[PDB]
Amino acid sequence: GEAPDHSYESLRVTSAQKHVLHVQLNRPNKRNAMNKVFWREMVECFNKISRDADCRAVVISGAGKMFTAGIDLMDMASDILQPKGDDVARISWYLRDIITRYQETFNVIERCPKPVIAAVHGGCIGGGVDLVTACDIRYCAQDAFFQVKEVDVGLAADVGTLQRLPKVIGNQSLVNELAFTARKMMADEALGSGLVSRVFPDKEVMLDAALALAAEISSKSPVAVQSTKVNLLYSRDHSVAESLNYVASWNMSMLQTQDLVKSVQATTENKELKTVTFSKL
Amino acid sequence: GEAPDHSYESLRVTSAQKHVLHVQLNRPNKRNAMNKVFWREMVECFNKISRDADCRAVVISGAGKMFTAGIDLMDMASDILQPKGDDVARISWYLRDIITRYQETFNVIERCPKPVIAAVHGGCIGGGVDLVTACDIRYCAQDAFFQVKEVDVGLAADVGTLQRLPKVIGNQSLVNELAFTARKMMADEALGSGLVSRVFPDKEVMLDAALALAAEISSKSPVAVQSTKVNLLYSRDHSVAESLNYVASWNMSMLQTQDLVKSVQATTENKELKTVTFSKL
Amino acid sequence: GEAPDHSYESLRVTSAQKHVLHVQLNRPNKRNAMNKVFWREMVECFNKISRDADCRAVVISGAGKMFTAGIDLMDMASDILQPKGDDVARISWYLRDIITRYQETFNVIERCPKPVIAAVHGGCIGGGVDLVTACDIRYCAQDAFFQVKEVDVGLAADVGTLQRLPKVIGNQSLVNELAFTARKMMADEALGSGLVSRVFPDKEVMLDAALALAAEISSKSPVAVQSTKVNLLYSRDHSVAESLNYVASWNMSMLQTQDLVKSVQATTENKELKTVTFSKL
Amino acid sequence: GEAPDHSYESLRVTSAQKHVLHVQLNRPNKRNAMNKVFWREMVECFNKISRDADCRAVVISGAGKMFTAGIDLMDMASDILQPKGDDVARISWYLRDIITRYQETFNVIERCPKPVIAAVHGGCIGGGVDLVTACDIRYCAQDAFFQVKEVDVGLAADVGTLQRLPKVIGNQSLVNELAFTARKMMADEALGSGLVSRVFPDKEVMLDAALALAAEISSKSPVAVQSTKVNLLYSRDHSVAESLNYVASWNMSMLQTQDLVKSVQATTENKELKTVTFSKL
Amino acid sequence: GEAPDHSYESLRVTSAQKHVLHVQLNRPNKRNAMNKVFWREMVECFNKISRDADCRAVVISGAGKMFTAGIDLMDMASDILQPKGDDVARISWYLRDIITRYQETFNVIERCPKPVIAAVHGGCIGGGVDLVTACDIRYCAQDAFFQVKEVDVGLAADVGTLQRLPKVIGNQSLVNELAFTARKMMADEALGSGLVSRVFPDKEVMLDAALALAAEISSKSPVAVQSTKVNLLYSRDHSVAESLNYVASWNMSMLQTQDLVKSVQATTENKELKTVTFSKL
Amino acid sequence: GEAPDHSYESLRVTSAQKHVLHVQLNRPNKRNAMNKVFWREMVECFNKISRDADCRAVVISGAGKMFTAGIDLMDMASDILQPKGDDVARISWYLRDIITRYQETFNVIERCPKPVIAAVHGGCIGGGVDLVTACDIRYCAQDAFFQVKEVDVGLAADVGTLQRLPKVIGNQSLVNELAFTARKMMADEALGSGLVSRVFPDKEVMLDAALALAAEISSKSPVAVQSTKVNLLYSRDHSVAESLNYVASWNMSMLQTQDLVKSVQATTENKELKTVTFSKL
Repeated sequence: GEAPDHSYESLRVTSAQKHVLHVQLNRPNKRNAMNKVFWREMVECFNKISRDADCRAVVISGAGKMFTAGIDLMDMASDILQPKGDDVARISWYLRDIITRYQETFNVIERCPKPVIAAVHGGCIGGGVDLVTACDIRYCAQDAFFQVKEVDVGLAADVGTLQRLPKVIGNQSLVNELAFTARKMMADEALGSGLVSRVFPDKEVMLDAALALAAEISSKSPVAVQSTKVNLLYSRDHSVAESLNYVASWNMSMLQTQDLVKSVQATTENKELKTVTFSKL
Repeated sequence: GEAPDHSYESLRVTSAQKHVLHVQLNRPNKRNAMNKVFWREMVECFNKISRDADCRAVVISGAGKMFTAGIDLMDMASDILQPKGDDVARISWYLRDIITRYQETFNVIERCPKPVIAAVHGGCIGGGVDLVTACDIRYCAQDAFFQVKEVDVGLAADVGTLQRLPKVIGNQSLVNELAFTARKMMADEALGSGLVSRVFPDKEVMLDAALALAAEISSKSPVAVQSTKVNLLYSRDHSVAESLNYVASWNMSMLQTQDLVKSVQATTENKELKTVTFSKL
Repeated sequence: GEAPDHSYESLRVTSAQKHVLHVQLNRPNKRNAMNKVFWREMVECFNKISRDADCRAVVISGAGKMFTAGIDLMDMASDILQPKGDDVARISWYLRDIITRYQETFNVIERCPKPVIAAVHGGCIGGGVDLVTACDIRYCAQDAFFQVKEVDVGLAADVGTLQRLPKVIGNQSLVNELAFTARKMMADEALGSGLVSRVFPDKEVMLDAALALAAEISSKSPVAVQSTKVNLLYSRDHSVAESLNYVASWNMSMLQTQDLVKSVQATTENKELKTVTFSKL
Repeated sequence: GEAPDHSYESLRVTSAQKHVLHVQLNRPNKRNAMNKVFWREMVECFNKISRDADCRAVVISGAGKMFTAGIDLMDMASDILQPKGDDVARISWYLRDIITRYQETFNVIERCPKPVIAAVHGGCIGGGVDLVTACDIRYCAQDAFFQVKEVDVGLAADVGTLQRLPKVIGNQSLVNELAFTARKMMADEALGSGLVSRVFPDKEVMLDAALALAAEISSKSPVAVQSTKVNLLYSRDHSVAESLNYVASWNMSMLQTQDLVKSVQATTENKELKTVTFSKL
Repeated sequence: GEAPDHSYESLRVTSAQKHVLHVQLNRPNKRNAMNKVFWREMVECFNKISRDADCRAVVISGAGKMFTAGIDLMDMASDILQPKGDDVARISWYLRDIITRYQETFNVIERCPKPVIAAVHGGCIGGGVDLVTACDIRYCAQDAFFQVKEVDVGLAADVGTLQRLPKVIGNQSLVNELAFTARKMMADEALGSGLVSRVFPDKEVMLDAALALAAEISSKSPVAVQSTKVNLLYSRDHSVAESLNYVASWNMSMLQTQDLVKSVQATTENKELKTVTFSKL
Repeated sequence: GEAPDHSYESLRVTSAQKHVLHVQLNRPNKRNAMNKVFWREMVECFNKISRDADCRAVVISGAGKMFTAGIDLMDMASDILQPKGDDVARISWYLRDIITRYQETFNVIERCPKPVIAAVHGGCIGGGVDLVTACDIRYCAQDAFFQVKEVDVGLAADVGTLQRLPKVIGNQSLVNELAFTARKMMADEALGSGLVSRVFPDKEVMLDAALALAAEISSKSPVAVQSTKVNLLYSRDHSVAESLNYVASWNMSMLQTQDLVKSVQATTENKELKTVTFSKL
């Protein structure tokens, strides 16, 4: 059961439960290696998701043994090792265009108003860290591990690892230790450092709980949920004083909604918020 | 024993020990619900505290079973559900004024140079999170729990939760999980995430230790303590390079104090810093 | 075995293993007290380290019983208690110059492209916190403890503690508790708060593992390692959107390196990255 | 004819024409010297103006020969030359409070959503520059001149001159020349540098044209006019990319207004915008 | 003679001289009114221009009597007056999407590395100001005038006028006067305020000189010209210290170009820079 | 008559009048070409000037026919055309170090608390623009002209032209026109654009008036003058709200000066400020 608007050869988007989309990497044979097709499809996929009014939560998982094997070196070797340009200056313009495009692949996850939940089972190596670091909520199984493979490949992480990983956990000493040595951080250590919110025995239990969390989010008011993410992202990049100003300007319109009337009515009564239906956003 | 300058019908400010003010929410019957009277009194109270030279530490606790029950829906329903304005644009201006005024209620806690210690016993629901997130140091009892009820009510947190909660803990995955689902985070989970500094068996033990901590702060130099908070708050909203510049400009005057002479003299000797008296600030 | 270019009376820089420099505080009799000589030598030392192409990692440890005893009050009393200037305005200019120079002592550690690893054994009091908070990776022994002694001395931390300590750990409640009360935070509590990455039984085991970590960093590509720190530091002071732009402009030149060809060649094969040699940076 | 809500002994607020308030400094004998009474009344006056729905434009002029004679040295000598505080640190806190309060006197002019028009006749010395630099539109007569007298008094401008004057004109070379030498800049030179928008033969012609400009502003949509100032002020303090984001969030509510329907209807027809009436804001 | 890749029904892009593109609004009958087709075509057109290696300069002019008549009210009335959404919150999301898309129309002009020259003849009303304010260099004829019609329509400028107009001229008093009153600013006044660089007797002379300026830009090194615009735009939105850091990171790659060798060789000799050919960028 | 502490082979610093230093480029034969010796001497010179208590104003002029001929291509060709490094990544690090050092040459002019006055006679080509754009006040003769030669050389201005020139004049259209075409802007056009403050018939009259302006600045309070520049520079890089906070923290110490007592005493009386002597700063 597809979207069915979402048809991709490297992703499988299946609508699960209600108002919940399950975006699943669909390259088990290559361990979900991020080839050239993957980068463009993610931008196309999460642009449709943002325009989708029915969708209220997004769950990102992986097929096969592991979540992802990182960047596909074979395809991306040609772009870096054989660039286009007569001299260095022309090559730098060519490379900066490629880097910017690949950064857009993970920006759309952050710019998507719907919450994104990452279900990581098995290894999450290299560029896969950027995939989960852009997600709002991160879950992992017992066998999962996170590795910043970029230094081993020979380049600094330029797709989002060095820009979001220090901003999603507080143990900055660990962040430097991981980035500089490219060592594997197991699930138990990940939970202690706050990279993930919960740890589950295996993929099946993790996936069920991740979808259950998405269903709970979809039950809430879509306006309140979407506005919460926008202000949470804005507050990260700005000071407290500016963020307080921005949320005042943002909420002066979002407060005039029928969701507020119904949610308060349900809250004052004993009815659960799952019963009350909200309009499409 | 009041201030006695602090006389309010929703707050009870009692001077405890020396140079320590115990601001206590005083609506046990309504579970310290934040009605219209509460918002204006907090601004009035913490403005006097800042002007108070004798006060050096502030402890915020609650009366009754729980710390607070969040925003009072009955009083605040009229402002949101029945706004003033001919059309949407006029309503937006009216709502933005209300939001800005309510944000000022918690800003004065942060702008107060004296350190603020939060003693949370029982539930801390909804807007009460903003009350403690603006405090410098957060304590809790074993039965305490923190809940961001705003999404359940039907609106994004626009009084300070989404602006300070991600900036007081590093586990950003938990922050998104709490905000989006509005679930209750118990005391044990709160300590692990760093929202609180200590957990105590009950309110009585927590309150005694909170006042003991405030007494220790009051023993230190008021200039050094007040300057520390100003630079700590400034460093949060600015880069390292700018903050280092600001503290150099800030300390070039605060270093010329008699406290430095006496504190060093006490430190060089065996006398405790509690013995040496400092001038009013 | 000195650098031998690094000859100082308060520091001992010994080249250990390969591409690893072991900068060691060398005043055991005074417990590594930071006198006037220490401040200027650190600036001189880490300026040479940055220009040193062979060096790829830096380890900061201490001699004697403890890592450091903080600022030397006897020498620094004259500067603060007996300043130069006819009136307050002239004194403020004189004091601001002193504060700015002492801040430069710890800035060069952060500005040094080579990673810096701190090995803390015994006490780390007062200004020593700024020494380790500027380091990328912090290790400690079982007996180590970190104390912000500045408030006890009678002044706010103006050399980097209040500016970097909140930005290296997420438990902001603890940061305020430490700064305001100047209490000692033992090694076990430090590990829980994320100030340190690992805790070792004693100095000997901690030092061996710290040098082992530095050797692992030196094995990686110097271009990738140095670029990683620059982007990690930049991402801390800037938003995600700006940092993504900066790394794109930074990596468009650093991608055109022979390290990328060799590291990928080793990664595609079974050869360890320690075998492949990289050019001096 | 007063407001009549605006009753002050140093200001005279007269309602002129319709939706236009004429705030007039009213100390001709002392040449509109800014005594202690003036500073507090301005904050009170422009807080009421912001809450005033009928007012749509504000014109600031002066009585007597000149617009203003700057700060009243006699009253303000006691605050600076005889401060309160045992030592320098206590005095610095006392002085910073005074400086911050006096800055609030001119901030409320900028924070007032209604446009403010400055009509300057005669001298505008010292702190009077901050009064006009906070205004949106500045007019002057032929005999008017602007002088930054702060350096002659012996202090740097700390009430807004050094913070807004470089941001209202582009000739930064002139700004440094004026600030450093405290020379008088006549009206003709002021027009060339862009400090004022127009120059008029005398006060009577300038005042009539200033009120005519305010009447034209009041004819426009109050929502559009008020929103324009908010975005213009925000765009000054922020980058283009952030400002474009903010105006999108601001206008998503202000676009849903009856003013847009009527203004477009008038624009499509031949009716002047002065005929169509708009609701109070 | 088209691009010929640029085929649009509202724009006419003709390749003039060498490495110069002449983008021309092509709706003379409707006075170049910006209908729905115009907004999407501009994004498509300037995306191709950026990817175009041969193009080195861009000239924007208009067909018919006037440069542009602003926004087409008839087409854009449906979007604003008849939005999509059950209540205000849904409408606000719908409107914010529309505003953001229309802002992207003018962002691509700024994000285009090639310099953009605006040739304005006849009126430039309303949204046309955003078109020229995003251009690097602005020219105008004797009969040209610039008007911010947004307030007359009934909304604040949300497409770029209020965000770039204060940042392209220094006379902030005039900017407020223009925005608040929506008056027409003739060419002579525009030159005095610095909105335009030159004024020409008519469109024919202005167009010839604008293309001559573009030819001179195309003669220079494309790497140096493109890099200059990137740093000029970055310096506008950032402080001096950050911009100096960014240009150092930007130029460390762009300095390694064959253009530097040839341009210096030509400069050392008497050969004009027009003779030396540079590689495509 | 030298400093005599300032002894350089590319600069001639002569003490003129009282508290005024006349820094003069001293390479007339090479038209004040900026060779490798020049860059390091400027950093050394303006570091001593900042530490110099007697100096209160600085005047920068040039010897020979013209102010300066820009960067010396012969010496700087080796650094750019023949860099050090095995591959591009090593070269980029080498080039970035060179660019950063050369930027420091002009930063010290801005960081010097004493005001700097530029006296430009004859041509001011290329890097000489950065020399004068870092100065507070710019004067020029009738024959002077300013040219941004960097694009003609083949590189973007990376020493300060693109970072400070847009921030010292408001005519941004002219800035893009100058940078992109590298044309010469004569003195009359420079005055109209606000790059210079005054235009004089020749060097002799310009130099006398520049020294007369410096003498007038030296007559004022050194604390007030130095503080004015610090806040003027800070206000440029920061918003109004932050700058108002910074000046409040800066002036809370600088207000407690004997200069304020004497300057007010002179101002209240008829004595000129030139008579009253102020202490060294």
